[PDB]
Amino acid sequence: MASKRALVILAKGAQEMETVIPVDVMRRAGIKVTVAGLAGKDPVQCSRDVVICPDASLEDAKKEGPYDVVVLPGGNLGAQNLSESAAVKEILKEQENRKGLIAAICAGPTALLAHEIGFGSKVTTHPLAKDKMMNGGHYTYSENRVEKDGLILTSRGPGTSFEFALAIVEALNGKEVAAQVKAPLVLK
Amino acid sequence: MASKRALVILAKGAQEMETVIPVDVMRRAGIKVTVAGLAGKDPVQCSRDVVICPDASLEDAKKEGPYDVVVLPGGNLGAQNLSESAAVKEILKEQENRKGLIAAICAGPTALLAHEIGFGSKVTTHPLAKDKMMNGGHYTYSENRVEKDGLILTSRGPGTSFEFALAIVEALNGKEVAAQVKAPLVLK
Repeated sequence: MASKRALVILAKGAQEMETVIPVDVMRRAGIKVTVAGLAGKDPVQCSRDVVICPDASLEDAKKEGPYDVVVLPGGNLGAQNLSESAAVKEILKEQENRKGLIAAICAGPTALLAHEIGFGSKVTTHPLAKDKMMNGGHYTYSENRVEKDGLILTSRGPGTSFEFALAIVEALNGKEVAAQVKAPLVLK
Repeated sequence: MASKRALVILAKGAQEMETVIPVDVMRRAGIKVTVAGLAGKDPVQCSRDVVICPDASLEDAKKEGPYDVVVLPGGNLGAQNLSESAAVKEILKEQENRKGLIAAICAGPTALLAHEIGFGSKVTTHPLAKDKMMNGGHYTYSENRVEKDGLILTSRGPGTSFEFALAIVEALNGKEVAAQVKAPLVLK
């Protein structure tokens, strides 16, 4: 059985917990994860100054698609950088067109708004990103910790990151793989 | 009021979630955190292949002590590397002698055993690290998600990392700072 593949797009100002937790949990599930630097291959300064080194540039990772999921971490500045990128636009439009999963957390869903992705969907965000996301009425808002409307999967914050990551694993690899990955984590 | 200071010792094979979550949460609390590379300043490959760039080498960070807390992430290989380091030994002995906090998660507490730190204390670990930690009977074991016996603070796994980090914040900066840092996280 071929391994599923995930693209995690890492921009300056990304929320580092929301980057690392999904990467780690997806890799535990046997997903081949590419941490792709929006800016290139150089290390990325996250929202609380953790510095993460990409596996590859987004420019190169874009050429090795398609991916079973495209993951957008949060962080206000990270999400703004994702929102400004034409490369990200192209990747997300292609992913929607091919009926592939898109997963975004905290402020990350606001890049879906910027790139006109998933309009009409029910979404959640961090509470502090609600009004940016809802500007223009292009979505329906949800309070759920993880929200999934077809292939638009959204979540709220650092404290929903494990739930978000496990939801991605379940969507890709099924319930039993997600449950097996969950138990050694010592979640409550 | 002078900012409290934390030393997070980052070794090859460290559990990346257990590194990032405490760093991020402590920084949210206004703690000045130094992510110190055991090996030097070069990027560190974690247990699930996330690569984190240290702020400084342990060699240099050791010279800018003392620190209000020394934090030991888990990961089997990370903890083994911490356990083999004479520099880590010296830092932990100094921290115990000065009545400073030591915080270790998952397999991280097994470096306390290696360095003869805190013998007699009640500790927890990841379940899979229990028998390494208990070899020789130098500690008393606990099932609590976070365990604190004086200035020996231990915890169990990725899924206890927020609890662990908030316990460190509470110990350093008090209950109200920890509660203020907690709410925007969207923990359950």
